[PDB]
Amino acid sequence: AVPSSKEELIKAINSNFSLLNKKLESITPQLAFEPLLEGHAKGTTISVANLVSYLIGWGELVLHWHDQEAKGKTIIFPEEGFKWNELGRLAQKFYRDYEDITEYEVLLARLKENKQQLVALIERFSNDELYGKPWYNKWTRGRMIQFNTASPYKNASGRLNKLQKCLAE
Repeated sequence: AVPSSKEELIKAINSNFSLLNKKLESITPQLAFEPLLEGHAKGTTISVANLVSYLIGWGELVLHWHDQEAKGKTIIFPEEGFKWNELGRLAQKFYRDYEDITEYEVLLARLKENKQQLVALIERFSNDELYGKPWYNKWTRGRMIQFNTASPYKNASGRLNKLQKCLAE
């Protein structure tokens, strides 16, 4: 099973995020910018800071989809200039988009503020708007939000777990 209602979506976001944030807070800032993790496509090595940038980029993109929609613009999925089979390259874009935020603590604050903006976004829609009808092809709005919030938060926690093993060896 996967979240199937507004209430379960919000729970899954808060929960996955709280576990991720605990792990992120435990990383020494002076190590957060070094290439130490496997990336989002074959043969890359990324930093913790890159991983957080990835999450913020996906969250800002979900907000961007909603902004385009609010303004009556046609949404290009996943993003203008990218196909769905090019999500590895989109990851690269997100790393570069936040590569200026060089203080680890400002990076974490940005991620938190993004998560809160996404929770506030979901809160504006009814359970029926989110889960009772298609939004992108057969996918509901809720599912499309989930895929790019709660799911990458959990995936990132798993990646951090592997790292934290090494840093105790």
